[PDB]
Amino acid sequence: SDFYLPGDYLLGGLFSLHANMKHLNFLQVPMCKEYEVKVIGYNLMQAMRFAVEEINNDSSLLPGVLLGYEIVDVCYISNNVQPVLYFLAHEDNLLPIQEDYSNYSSRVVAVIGPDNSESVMTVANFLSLFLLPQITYSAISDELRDKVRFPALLRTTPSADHHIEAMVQLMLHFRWNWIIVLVSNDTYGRDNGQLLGERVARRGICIAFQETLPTLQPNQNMTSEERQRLVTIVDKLQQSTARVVVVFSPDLTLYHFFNEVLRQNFTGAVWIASESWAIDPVLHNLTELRHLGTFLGITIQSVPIPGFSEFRETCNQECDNCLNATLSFNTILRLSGERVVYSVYSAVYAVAHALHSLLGCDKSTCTKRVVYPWQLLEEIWKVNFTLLDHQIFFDPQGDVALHLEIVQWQWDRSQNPFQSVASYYPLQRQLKNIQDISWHTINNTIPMSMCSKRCQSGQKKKPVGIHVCCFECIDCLPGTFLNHTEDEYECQACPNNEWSYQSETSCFKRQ
Amino acid sequence: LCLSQQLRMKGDYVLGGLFPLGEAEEAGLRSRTRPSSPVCTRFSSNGLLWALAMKMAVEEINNKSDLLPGLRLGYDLFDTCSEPVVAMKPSLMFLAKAGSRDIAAYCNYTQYQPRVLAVIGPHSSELAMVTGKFFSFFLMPQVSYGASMELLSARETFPSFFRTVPSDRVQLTAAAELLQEFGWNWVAALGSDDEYGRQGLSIFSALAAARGICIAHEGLVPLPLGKVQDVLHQVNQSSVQVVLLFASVHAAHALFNYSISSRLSPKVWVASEAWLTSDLVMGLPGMAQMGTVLGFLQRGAQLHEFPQYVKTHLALATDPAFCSAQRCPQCDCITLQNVSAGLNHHQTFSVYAAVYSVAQALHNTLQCNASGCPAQDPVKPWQLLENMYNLTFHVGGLPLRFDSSGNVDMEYDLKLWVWQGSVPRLHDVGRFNGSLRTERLKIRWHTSDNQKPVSRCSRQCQEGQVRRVKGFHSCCYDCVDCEAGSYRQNPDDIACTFCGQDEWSPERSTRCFR
Ligand SMILES: COC(=O)[C@H](Cc1ccccc1)NC(=O)[C@H](CC(=O)O)NCCCc1ccc(OC)c(O)c1
Repeated sequence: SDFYLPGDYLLGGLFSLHANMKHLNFLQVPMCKEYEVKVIGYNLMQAMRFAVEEINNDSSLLPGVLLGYEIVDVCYISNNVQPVLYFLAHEDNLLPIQEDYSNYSSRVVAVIGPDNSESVMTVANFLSLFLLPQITYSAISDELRDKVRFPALLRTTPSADHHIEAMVQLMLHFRWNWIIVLVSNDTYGRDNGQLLGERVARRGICIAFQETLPTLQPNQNMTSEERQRLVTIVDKLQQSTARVVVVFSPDLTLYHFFNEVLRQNFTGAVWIASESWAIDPVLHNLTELRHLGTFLGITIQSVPIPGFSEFRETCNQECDNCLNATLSFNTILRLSGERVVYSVYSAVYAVAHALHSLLGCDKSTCTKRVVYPWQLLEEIWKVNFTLLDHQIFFDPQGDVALHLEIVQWQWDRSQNPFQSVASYYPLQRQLKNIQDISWHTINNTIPMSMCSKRCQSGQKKKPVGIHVCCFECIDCLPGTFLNHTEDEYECQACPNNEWSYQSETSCFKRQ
Repeated sequence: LCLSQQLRMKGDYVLGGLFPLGEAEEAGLRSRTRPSSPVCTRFSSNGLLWALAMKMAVEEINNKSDLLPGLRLGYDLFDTCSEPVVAMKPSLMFLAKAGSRDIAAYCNYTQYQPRVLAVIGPHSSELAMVTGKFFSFFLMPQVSYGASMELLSARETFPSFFRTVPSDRVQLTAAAELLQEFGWNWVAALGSDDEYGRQGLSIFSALAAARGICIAHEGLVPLPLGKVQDVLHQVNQSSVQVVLLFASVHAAHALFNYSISSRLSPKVWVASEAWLTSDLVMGLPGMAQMGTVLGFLQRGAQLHEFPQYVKTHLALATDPAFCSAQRCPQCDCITLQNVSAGLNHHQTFSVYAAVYSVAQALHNTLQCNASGCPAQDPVKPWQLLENMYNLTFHVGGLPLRFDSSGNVDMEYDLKLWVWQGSVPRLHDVGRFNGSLRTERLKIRWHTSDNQKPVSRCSRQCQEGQVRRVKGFHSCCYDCVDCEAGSYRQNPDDIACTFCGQDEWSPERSTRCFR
């Protein structure tokens, strides 16, 4: 079927086709068709398939070596472990234990790893024993930079630190000094929230309010506690002065949050999406959001893959509903440029070139041999070449220096529904080349959020304690003056021979 | 001596054992060029102490006349050098097919058979998590000692996990009850910037919100540094007398080193179990005036026979005649003093209880009559799983009880540091067994007034006082008055407002009159 292709070397593929948040059952392995299918996961799986097919067709590098692939669905945290054993096992599906594996050839030569950080780490804790190379797309968590703990892991995506840096620089560019943070009830929410807290403290931003969302099943019938929880959240959002909101959440759990706020009618906010939902077609299909405010999100650069659209048109290998689910959203995904598809494509090409150089292959003419995965891991570090106008090579931490975009949502489907407003360069750690942005304001004036208005002339600062961003102002009394040039917080006393004009910056003579 | 050869013993059913027998050198986390693992050449006492406890438990259970009659119970121990890669190989071997070299990648396991019936799990929570995913997919019953993280309690991630120590949440709920009963409504909380302190601070914040007690801010402190000063500045500026330091011992030691180096204000410190033992921290001379230290420890009967058992069995290991009857090449070098240095460690009791619990669970699963068990198709783990979930088992005396949470029930003692000289000494000041039975009269407060230091905030105001809040999630009022004549045009609003010179009004007014 579509999920397997024989060859001289096999790539193990792990993709999250069905990913409902809600072990063996009756001592048999789970099967994920009972959960809702994800469009993006199937798209990325097809992206890997296209990449390997092109490598097979491409006569420029390999000497007719057939690069095969075998894809198993890592349904988020579930359905795990078993795929790793199925990859590691020998040709008889049994795995003999040894004191030293350096003489052992696995059934797959490399693994295109999971996307969920939890699955990535679970698989890596297995493969670290074998040093079987693992390349994971889109798994941003900065845990994976602890290389001594994860030697065999590499990534075709920038880390979470760059994402939070891009958010901070975006806020500073428009002087949004006063923001709200929402997190899901899991590691993705918590770790990113703490990272954002540290980044915020250093740079002159203040988190006005922070709260955990309930993890509703996307077709849940609401419990009383959940309903009151969501309305409490929207109440807190309404009371605070900031209209700038940061949301760290999976896509599924935000559907009913949006449905709820679309009945509270608390419109006019600036929504900053984390990359987990910045480009979600399903959420963006809700035309109501056109009337809920302005939506911005951070995501990887769009790189146009040639011919990808035309190509697109032993447990639990198969899917059926994936095709039907793709048929309709092909309308969006043809206009939408290949974004993460490039991460998958570049992972496949990186492994292809690493294999080609490991075999020391001259043009389409070299020998075929058994390859132990540790040698291929050793060679994967060392690739350096342009794939589609972007050079791909790994930092000492294992990340690839791909550019990031900030995308503004568009509802005029005659154009690309996601519009690029800025570009971020990770080597420079700078946001750059900001474009025109269509705000919700009556004259397209930049929306505003600060704790307090700037003081008038001749006033000293009066902090109200809870945040450094919040300060009232005090007029200087006679006999004192505002020496903002040297000190902002206290009106300096005038020389003994002179006086002051109340709220003024300088003294004068009196009798 | 011959001691490594004793680490395995055949039986009709066999229990796998994981213990931290060795520890890595500074560079022992080597950047391996090739897959094979390191070996931690440095011996450590605690691993051998716990392994001896397990061996004693198994030998007693074999000698027992009514438990498992006619059934011979074996053990199979392995080292875990606190690092996942070292741990994976022995766990893989545990899950290998019976009597064979290999583990099978089947799609269903209705007829599979691992070579061990149960696994005595690793000590630290990191290994607990990593090995728990693997083991619990296979539905292998894993009983762990010392793994305290509440994260492990989730049955939708760890179906087959059990432990013989209280989960962190019991400690933190006892702490919340302590704060509630002493009336400390306004507090500061600190976690060590590792998974332990991070998760504990998350749990405590959730409980504090659930009980109305107010967090000043969620601070986290570095492990071994330059940000601890900022955290201490925040605590100083926040005007708090009660600080919950839930931290690993190294981080607490660093924090207190800096605190005494900074002449920090004396404050009430509430301590986690680990830091309170304070082998490191109790040495600093200025500790006697750093404030008040309160904390909890859980109470269980001491494994009194253990020291004599160790002396007996190491004497036997000294006798070359018994040696006539290898996975720890470090062990055979060890002289008895290395073990004597820690011949009273209390978690030996937890190891003993875990072994006894598994033995009792197997006895129940066989439906065995004490006069003799029936001939049976050999038992398999998922049969033990369904029986263990509601089991009661004795440990000497002290009947313990599992429940669906995976914890054993427990009770705690509230302890206080009394000072004589530069040495603090632990004394009991109350009981907790789900509610706090405080013995208030015994407390000595750090203030010379020796009456309880206050740390509180209000949730009430006089009508005219401005609506204003503080705390990490607005958990406190801080309303304040306004001067006479001037009036707050809306008491639900901030701006006090003014009128002509020939007009007057009271204090805290919301109106003005000519
Ligand atoms: C961790 O929290 C999460 O569950 C979320 C969302 C999620 C839910 C179910 C299964 C996978 C992911 N994870 C992420 O966003 C990870 C970062 C990390 O996981 O470290 N970046 C993936 C970006 C492209 C993407 C690929 C596959 C998608 O569907 C299968 C999808 O929706 C989005």
